[PDB]
Amino acid sequence: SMTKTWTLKKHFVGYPTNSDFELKTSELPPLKNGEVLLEALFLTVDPYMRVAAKRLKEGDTMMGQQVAKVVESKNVALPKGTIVLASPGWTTHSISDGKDLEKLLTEWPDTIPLSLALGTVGMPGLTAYFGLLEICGVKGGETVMVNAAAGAVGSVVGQIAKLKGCKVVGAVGSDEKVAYLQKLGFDVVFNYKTVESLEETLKKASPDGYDCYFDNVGGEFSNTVIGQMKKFGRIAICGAISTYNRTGPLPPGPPPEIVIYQELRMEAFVVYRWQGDARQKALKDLLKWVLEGKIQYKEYIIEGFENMPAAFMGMLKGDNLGKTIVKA
Amino acid sequence: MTKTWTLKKHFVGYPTNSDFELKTSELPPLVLLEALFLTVDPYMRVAAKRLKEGDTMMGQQVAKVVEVALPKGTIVLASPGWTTHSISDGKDLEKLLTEWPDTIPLSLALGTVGMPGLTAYFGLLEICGVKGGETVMVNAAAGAVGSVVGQIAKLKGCKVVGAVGSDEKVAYLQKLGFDVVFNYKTVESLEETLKKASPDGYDCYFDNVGGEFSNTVIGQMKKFGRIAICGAISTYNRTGPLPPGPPPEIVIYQELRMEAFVVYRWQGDARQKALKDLLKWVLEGKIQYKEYIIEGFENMPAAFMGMLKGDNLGKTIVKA
Ligand SMILES: [Cl-]
Ligand SMILES: [Cl-]
Ligand SMILES: [Cl-]
Repeated sequence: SMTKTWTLKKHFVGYPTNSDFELKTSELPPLKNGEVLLEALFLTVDPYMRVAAKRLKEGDTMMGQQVAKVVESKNVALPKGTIVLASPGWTTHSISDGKDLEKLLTEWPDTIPLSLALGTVGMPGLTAYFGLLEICGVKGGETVMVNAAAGAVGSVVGQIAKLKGCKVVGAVGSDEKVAYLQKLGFDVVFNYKTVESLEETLKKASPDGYDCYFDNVGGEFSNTVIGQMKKFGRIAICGAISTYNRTGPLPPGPPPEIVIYQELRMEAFVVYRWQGDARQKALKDLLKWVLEGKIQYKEYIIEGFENMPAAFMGMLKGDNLGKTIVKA
Repeated sequence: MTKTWTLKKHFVGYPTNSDFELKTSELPPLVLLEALFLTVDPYMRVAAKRLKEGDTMMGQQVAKVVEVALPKGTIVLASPGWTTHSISDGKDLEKLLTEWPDTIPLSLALGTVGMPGLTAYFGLLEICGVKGGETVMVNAAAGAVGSVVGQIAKLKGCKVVGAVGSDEKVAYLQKLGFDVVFNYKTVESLEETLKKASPDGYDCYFDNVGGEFSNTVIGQMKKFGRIAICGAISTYNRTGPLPPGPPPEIVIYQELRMEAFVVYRWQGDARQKALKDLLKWVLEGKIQYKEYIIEGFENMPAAFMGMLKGDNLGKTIVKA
């Protein structure tokens, strides 16, 4: 057997470039009893990988999740053809003993793409689900500010908020994303790169301020939003993508006087905090909302394992509309 | 007649004497309140920016009536600003605790058994949510709030690491029983000092200072660590832009919870019970108090500036 794997040739300086990755071919050992050989069907690239890569040794495999098919099996629980979620990194083939896999929902229908298990009905959707419903604690009727609102996480945040009865103000990085989310029904959507002044745009979008802030971006953008949070406003700190590729010092922080006077609550979280029955129920809620049309999905499918570095870099620069997925 | 301190000129950096102006005024006929003790507090540096030039500096005081619910001689807490005399209709006053003993200074109603002590109580017990066994980082630890925070933490069963601005404050807090105390102005490296003070990190952070100091503390917070954002004094008297924010990757990876608060959020039975607790702990010796008494209403600006620069040990109080 053989496998193709993407490794970190060099730690990223600023945004990644092609020279930071190295494609290597490896010979897999044969199966031992209780193991299976997994062939990747869909592999995800996600913003967190820019940060997690700093913990790698140079030469290590890039981390990441994938939907995979069993092609050979010495384990009866996983017959040839079983579909699983695995995280062996950017690799076409891998060997697993079975304890590091997750079977898809038993109720998974064939009317929606399998790749949604890496998106709206997978890790990004769960991040939106718990970030908004638990960390932000929306009950209905709130005004919610979400940035990267067309990304894998933000798009789910806005649509869950809408089905809960919230007003949604979304910030995105391109006109095409603005038009898409406006057609979905978000109350206000704008391109942060082209606004004449961010402060006036946010003020007009909600004169009374914002109850909740789902933050994927960080940086100066968040300083402006903090200046328009209502008293006791809740901020879910999910990501800081505007800073991940920074080469210089971080931008100034928010004005402390505003944070204190408004008594803001700001909590950071990672989706893996929730496991067991909480995680499983969130997945079923996301599945039902998708099947009812309450949550639309959009994917940017890229063909070819060899193009995975390009998919990752394009995703970081915001060039793709929809969850970026690499189809092997 | 009455004496009043006004904001002659908005502060640039730390205040100076020329930024204040003492004015004499004639009070109208009617209760008349004469100030015995007036407090100066860090929050005034920030609140002063909202003032118009010529306005009275804001502040609280203990006062006694000099001229029916308020007979001549009643002691009250009032906030007419930096003024020796003021007129009140009675609805903006608070009678002291009915059980207030005469064995402790009246001026403690502006301190450990007053607004600063309540800030420590709710910031640590509710916002930080200490239950016992936590390692708590507190800065400005010898100030009115911080000193109460550390002593409440100790009586709750916490380890306390305190940062102060002078060697005299280090010795005082060590005598109070803080596990670790250091002078941030003279430490070779804040990161190394905090790391040895608690190799395992910090469960809670009572933050009165902000700025780069807090960025370093955030890098040593444990997972699910709780931060109570009480003040940002290092940024109050600042020239130039605010310092960079904390590293987002650390905040997210450690899933930190950071909530800001102001003491006035709690009223009614919560506030009364907190006052009752603070007084009881003082009478039991679990919370020691210390005051820096400055004689003369004319010296109130000097008391405020010295307090901001960390020159005063104990709650800064101006006795008229
Ligand atoms: Cl976006
Ligand atoms: Cl994506
Ligand atoms: Cl101090």
